[PDB]
Amino acid sequence: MSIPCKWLKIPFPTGTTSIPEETIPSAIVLQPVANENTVISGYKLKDTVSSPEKAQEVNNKTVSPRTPKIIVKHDNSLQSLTIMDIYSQKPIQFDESKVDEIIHSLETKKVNLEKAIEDNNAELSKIKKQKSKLAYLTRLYKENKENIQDYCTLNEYIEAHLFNPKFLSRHEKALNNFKALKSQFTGPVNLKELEKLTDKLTGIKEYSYDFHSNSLPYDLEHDKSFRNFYDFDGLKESIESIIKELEVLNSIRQAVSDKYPNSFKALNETEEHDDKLKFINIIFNDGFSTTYDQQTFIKALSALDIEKAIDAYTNVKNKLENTQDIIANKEGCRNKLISELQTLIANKQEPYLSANEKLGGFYSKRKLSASEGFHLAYQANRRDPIKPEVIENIITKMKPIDEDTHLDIHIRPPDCGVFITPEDIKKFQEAGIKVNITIHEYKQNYTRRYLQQYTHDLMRQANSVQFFNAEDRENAIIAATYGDCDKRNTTEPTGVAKKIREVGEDFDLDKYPVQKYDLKGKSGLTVASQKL
Ligand SMILES: [Cl-]
Repeated sequence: MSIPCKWLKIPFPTGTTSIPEETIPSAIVLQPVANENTVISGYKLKDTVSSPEKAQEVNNKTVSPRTPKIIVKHDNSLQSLTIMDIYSQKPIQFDESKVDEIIHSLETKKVNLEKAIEDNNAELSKIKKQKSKLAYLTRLYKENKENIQDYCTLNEYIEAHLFNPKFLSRHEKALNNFKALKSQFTGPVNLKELEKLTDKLTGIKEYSYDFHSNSLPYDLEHDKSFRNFYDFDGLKESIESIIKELEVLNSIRQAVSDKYPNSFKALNETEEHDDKLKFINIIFNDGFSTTYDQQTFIKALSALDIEKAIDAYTNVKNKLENTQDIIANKEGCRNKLISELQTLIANKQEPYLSANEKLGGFYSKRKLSASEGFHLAYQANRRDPIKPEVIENIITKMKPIDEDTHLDIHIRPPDCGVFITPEDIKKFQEAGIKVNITIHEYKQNYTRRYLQQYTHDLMRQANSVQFFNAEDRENAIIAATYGDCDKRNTTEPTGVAKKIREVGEDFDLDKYPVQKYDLKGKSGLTVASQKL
């Protein structure tokens, strides 16, 4: 059999139908995301006893910045909206009551700050130097009178006092946005409006509220006057407290490595997370039950190279050994600080995940590339929890499976009827089916090389690959041999010469990495007539 691209002609989470009708919402959003559009989708409760926890879990697993997810109740009023911003890249879920909580905290933030404004107005104006005001207001903040810390960050405290106009604008952008979001929960769910606002919450079009720390974002690059007033010492402290946690966990790993030399090998050759955890708990109970805190023990054994983590966090703390260099941006000091912090916040794997609790989520704004936006939606589709049932149905309608059942899958991203993933292919292979990928286009995606990476993902997992065009095949083979879809990023001399000719040897081109594999040995040319 075969899966056609264009020549074409279930299922849903229990209690629901899809939005749009009869789709896999995570699959059908990929063409528009591939063209850089934010697209909402999700599931609908057909009844009123209907429990949303099944759909909500599919929404959590498949949301990305370009693919916000909604649950709609039976009356077609908005039940919950899930988003993911581009800084922390975490599912964020709103029902109407959690939106109210956010509006309320933004309100008590404003009154509790106005209160401290007056309070300090007398003594504050006795201080002439801005810096002395700062050192003073910073002392007050730490003294935490009337629990002001409950309602504002130190940066918010400082700004509201010393740059009150700027602070009031910043504050209003956040509150207006969440007022706007409240509206969307009354009446019928408005799809295109939910989309344009999501862009205003995720950071694609704007970022006015840091979900991670639930506070107002301060931009180390573009908040230029505030740069000298930014809490560099706090940040530097949290990084040092993170580094301390990382040393505890790493010394737990030493203890385990000592008492159970084989188990680090064993634990790290175990595929699934749920199986890794079972083994971690067995090691804990065998010889550390009375020694360590169990939840800390688990974090330590779950972490992926704490050495590398300790290193990356130390690297940022080192940039904080000189505040004035950062204020000055001493040869990229600040560019590098911002870049490395953004990388750390966006790491959702422990130890980073738990360490980043100590840190704010936002440091400077950034544009989401088409490539990254696509890849986050693509990964969400690879995670989709209903995708397994879909593939099962196809496999059922193929049984019996001889020891020579074949499946030919036609690929022309992103415009085919079904969106195939490497997991899909693997499931077929587990069912006894060999999978051939027929590639309709490759070189033509040179302006959107994330679709070329997607194609390598499938060609790598497939049993075999056919091309209609020799230039497609040889360029793909070259990318699978040198490790990047853009020859200008490779060691290949004509590639380097092309870089130098077009952007200069040193320019920092966008990367399209491809894990190297033997494309040549598993592919060939065919002719369309053989498919017809
Ligand atoms: Cl190409």
